[PDB]
Amino acid sequence: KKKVCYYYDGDIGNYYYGQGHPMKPHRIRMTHNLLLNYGLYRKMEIYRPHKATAEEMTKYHSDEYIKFLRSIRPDNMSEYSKQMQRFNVGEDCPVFDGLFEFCQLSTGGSVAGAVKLNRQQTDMAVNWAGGLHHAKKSEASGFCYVNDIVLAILELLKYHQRVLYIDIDIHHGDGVEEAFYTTDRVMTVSFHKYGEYFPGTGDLRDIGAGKGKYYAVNFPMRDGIDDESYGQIFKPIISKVMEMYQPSAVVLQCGADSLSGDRLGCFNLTVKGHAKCVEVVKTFNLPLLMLGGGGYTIRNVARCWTYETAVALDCEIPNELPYNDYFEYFGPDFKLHISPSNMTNQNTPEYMEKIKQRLFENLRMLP
Amino acid sequence: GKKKVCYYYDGDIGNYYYGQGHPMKPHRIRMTHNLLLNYGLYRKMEIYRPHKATAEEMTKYHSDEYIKFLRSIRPDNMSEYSKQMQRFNVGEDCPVFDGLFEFCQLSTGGSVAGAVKLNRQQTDMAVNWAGGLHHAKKSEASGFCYVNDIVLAILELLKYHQRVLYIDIDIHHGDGVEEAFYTTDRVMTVSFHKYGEYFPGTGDLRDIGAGKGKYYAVNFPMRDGIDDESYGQIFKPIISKVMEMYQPSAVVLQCGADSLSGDRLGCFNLTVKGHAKCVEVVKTFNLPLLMLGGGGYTIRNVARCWTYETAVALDCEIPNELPYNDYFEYFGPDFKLHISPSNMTNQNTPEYMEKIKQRLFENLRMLP
Amino acid sequence: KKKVCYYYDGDIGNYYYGQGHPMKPHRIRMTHNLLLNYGLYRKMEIYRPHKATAEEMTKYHSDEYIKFLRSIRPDNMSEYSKQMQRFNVGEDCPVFDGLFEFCQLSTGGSVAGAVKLNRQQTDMAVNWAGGLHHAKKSEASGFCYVNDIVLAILELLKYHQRVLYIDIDIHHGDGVEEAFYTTDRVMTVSFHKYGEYFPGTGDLRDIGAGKGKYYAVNFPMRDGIDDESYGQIFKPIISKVMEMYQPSAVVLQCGADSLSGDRLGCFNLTVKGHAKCVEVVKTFNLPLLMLGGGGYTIRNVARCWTYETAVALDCEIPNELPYNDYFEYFGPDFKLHISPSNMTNQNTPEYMEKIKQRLFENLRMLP
Ligand SMILES: [Ca+2]
Ligand SMILES: [Ca+2]
Ligand SMILES: [Ca+2]
Ligand SMILES: [Ca+2]
Ligand SMILES: [Ca+2]
Ligand SMILES: [Ca+2]
Ligand SMILES: [Zn+2]
Ligand SMILES: [Zn+2]
Ligand SMILES: [Zn+2]
Repeated sequence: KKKVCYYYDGDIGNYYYGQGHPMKPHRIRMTHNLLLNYGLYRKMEIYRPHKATAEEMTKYHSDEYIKFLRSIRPDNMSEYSKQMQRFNVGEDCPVFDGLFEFCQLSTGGSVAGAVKLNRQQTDMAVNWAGGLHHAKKSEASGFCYVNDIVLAILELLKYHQRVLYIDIDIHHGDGVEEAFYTTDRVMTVSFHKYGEYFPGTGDLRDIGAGKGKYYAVNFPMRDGIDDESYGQIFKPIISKVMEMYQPSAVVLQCGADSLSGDRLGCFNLTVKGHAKCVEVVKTFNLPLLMLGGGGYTIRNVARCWTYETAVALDCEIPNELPYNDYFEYFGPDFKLHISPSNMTNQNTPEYMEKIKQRLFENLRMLP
Repeated sequence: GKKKVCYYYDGDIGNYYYGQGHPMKPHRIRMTHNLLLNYGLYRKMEIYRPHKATAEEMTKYHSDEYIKFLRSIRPDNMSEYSKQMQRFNVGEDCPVFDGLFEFCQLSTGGSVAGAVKLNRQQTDMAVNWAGGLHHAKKSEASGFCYVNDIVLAILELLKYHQRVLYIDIDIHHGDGVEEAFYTTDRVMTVSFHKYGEYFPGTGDLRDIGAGKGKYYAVNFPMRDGIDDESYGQIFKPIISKVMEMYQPSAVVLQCGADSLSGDRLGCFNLTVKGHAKCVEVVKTFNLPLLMLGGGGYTIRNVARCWTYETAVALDCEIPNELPYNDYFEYFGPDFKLHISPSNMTNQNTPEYMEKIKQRLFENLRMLP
Repeated sequence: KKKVCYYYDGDIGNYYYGQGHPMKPHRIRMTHNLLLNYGLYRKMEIYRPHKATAEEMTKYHSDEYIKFLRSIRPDNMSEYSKQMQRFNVGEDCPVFDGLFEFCQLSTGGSVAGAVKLNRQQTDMAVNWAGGLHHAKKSEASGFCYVNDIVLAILELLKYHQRVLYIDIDIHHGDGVEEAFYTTDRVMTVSFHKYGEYFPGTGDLRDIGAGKGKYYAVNFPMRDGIDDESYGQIFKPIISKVMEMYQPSAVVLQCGADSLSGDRLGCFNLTVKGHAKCVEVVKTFNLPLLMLGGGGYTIRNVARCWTYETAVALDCEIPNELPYNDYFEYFGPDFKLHISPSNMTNQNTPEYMEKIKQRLFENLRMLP
């Protein structure tokens, strides 16, 4: 069947955002340990990504911002207060030990993955430490400092005329959208919570500009969407995008903060419902880069990305979790799949149908 | 909802003549007025005649020596003032004409009277199309402008308002206003203008203010041929962010019509609807607003533009079919209010516009 | 630090070859404006070239040809139809307004630079308006009218016994190679596309004649050479030449039509890979005259010669372009450095090594 390359650096789990910060890079090491215990390592090639250089990052980001990220340290923040304000670093995007190397490792895997797809050495590349969709050319945002997605897409664009980016993180992928907002060579499609919610962008009316008009697609949702409502909008929209846009490569950001029970998210998807998106994208048989993203209930991120790796591999894995280094975290059930909550779905059928119809109208405006 | 609008007009303004072949025609203000009367917009607004601003008023900004020269110089005594004419940059672009000082007094009186009415909360909006003379400097004429009514009106506003936002959509850089306020944070100046080998030569986006004023000057340099779509996609986002970060309590909008398609001196491609979208954007913030004229050299389009911007200020839909008026033949061959863009190339790519916007947003982050 | 002087005349960008003609002197004005906005003027001496006189030009070119260039105008062309034919002016080398002054300004910067180098007033001289390597003794060729390189080298040869000429334009530098083909006082080294390509000369087997046998070196290449491949043969070739020939002055023609994406060329070098050539030549610490040459995607010509000027000054400059008078021409990315394309490199590793080995054989035949 299909070949799968997978990127993991065993140091990624050691980076620490600071006491009380919801972002926990350990979740990637948990993910990896669970998947190795299911035996999915016998079925894919595992590579340690090279660290992305600062020069590689300045393909998109400004030199002064990258020089700042490379220079700032917890003990020198006082000498950089004007730069912190300029680049939005210090609060929600804190300065921690090893910040710059954390950026190099996350970016390294995404770019390596793109390179391996360009060379046709693989069908699918996976980098769960990637997916940092909020970072901007000269600004950190939303816990993200360097936009690994944009840099991987710039690499795909050397060999692919049209690239399709799909984003199922609960948040609008605003950094990626902004990077490509005036081009038709990248189509961005984001499903997200919208309305008094971070980052504030991703309105139905934001459809791109210039040559990029109609090549940005946003599906704004309210709280509580569930597996059935979501899957009934995802498949028809992505089907129509594939038909109208005909991309030659696809990048899928699989942020797990859209899962029921997420610490910061308000959606009601299960692991099966989230992974249904992966299965759908796979049926189009295009070179695929699968990336991580948000996810704050870390036992549920590990289950989500494990199951999505198995989907990538076309492997049915048992519901009963194998023994692993983090086994106790998954109690008291020790199952792979999760139950939705009883939260109210605030997306009415009329609302969902009205949005879908507008997006179909916009997709009909493509060449 | 709908605002009180006070409108300033002196029926004498149209008689001032810059001289043979000079492209500034104050007659365009009389055309604008006549067109708006004929659409019936006078029923909806209060029409006031500006006072003649005095030397006391003008020297709140300009030098006593400059304003004394302006009060003294005449076509008949020019030959005695050859030296001073050089010093104050009067005599070529900024000619000596009969009634020069009175034209300055009338232009200025409407802007300053409007600022007073706003300060007193007697109106939500004040309009002076004879104003907007943004190039004049503290001791020098420039770019057809002699007295900076804008700087004087902003000084009047600053008596009651801690922060004033100035927005300039004339095709030229609003350099006299920027220079006056370059070292203060109490006026933020935002100019969109053609930049590169074009008058007055200033307004690089790297000019951002200085001292307490650093970050409170915003310049958006553009190339030839900009059109409604391109302009409208950067103006609303920049103005929204400026409003968010600076939180002004009054606004002054210079609406120079030399940014329209077909302008004799300008090289942009905006329609009357594209230019007026700026007024509509600024209005949505519901702040006391002084709307001023500025350049504009194809006079039939100037009258169209300012008539429509008045109707916008009034929330009043006017028909595209122009009513009969005293200047009706100047609006041929179509006799419509709206204009079409030309086929000129837009040298401002959508990437260039987003890139400049992104660079100015980085500077707006530096506001406290 | 080695001293750099740089020549530019502000009128150069106004000369126009005519509608549809690919050579655009405006590229020189774009280059100048980018390096002014990078701040590099602070670090070099900038001079306006003199207009070279007919006396200077006839140090090489025939009196009759220079007299014709001085005379010919769009409004008297009808009267000169036979001379146009004889001197090959009027087609790919059009008659245009101010032709002769264009020639004078380009030549004046190269000869003036060589005079500064001979007087030991500078270590490096740069003239991006120069590098017109196809012009012949009595005829125009390849958009070139007056061979400023040959005249500069004749200036250098007043003070220097041996001068090395290196040419990294994609075309063989035939006018220079021909001028010196029978002398050992100039060694000419050209790397160029060869095989049914302009100007048709520059075979590996063309090695000089008479006293100049072995003092012409040609490295013929195929489409798609990349930075990796070019740099692996340029350094060893140039090092061996320097060891065996021991020049006391170097002239480097930096034609940018060897860059990826050129409108007329077929190579895949980036600005970094092209500028590595300048870095290598600089390590020998010889008086160096750096000249322009072809280049037809003018945004990338401006990037390349700006970055090469920075290299001459030993100054790294940021990838983020500064605002400048032509900033819109550098979209969509507004970065200094460019990416290679996915074009196939037709130069195999074995081909490169085999040709390298053949040239190393010829080089071993020097004293
Ligand atoms: Ca999303
Ligand atoms: Ca797009
Ligand atoms: Ca302006
Ligand atoms: Ca200011
Ligand atoms: Ca060559
Ligand atoms: Ca020789
Ligand atoms: Zn998220
Ligand atoms: Zn103007
Ligand atoms: Zn060439």
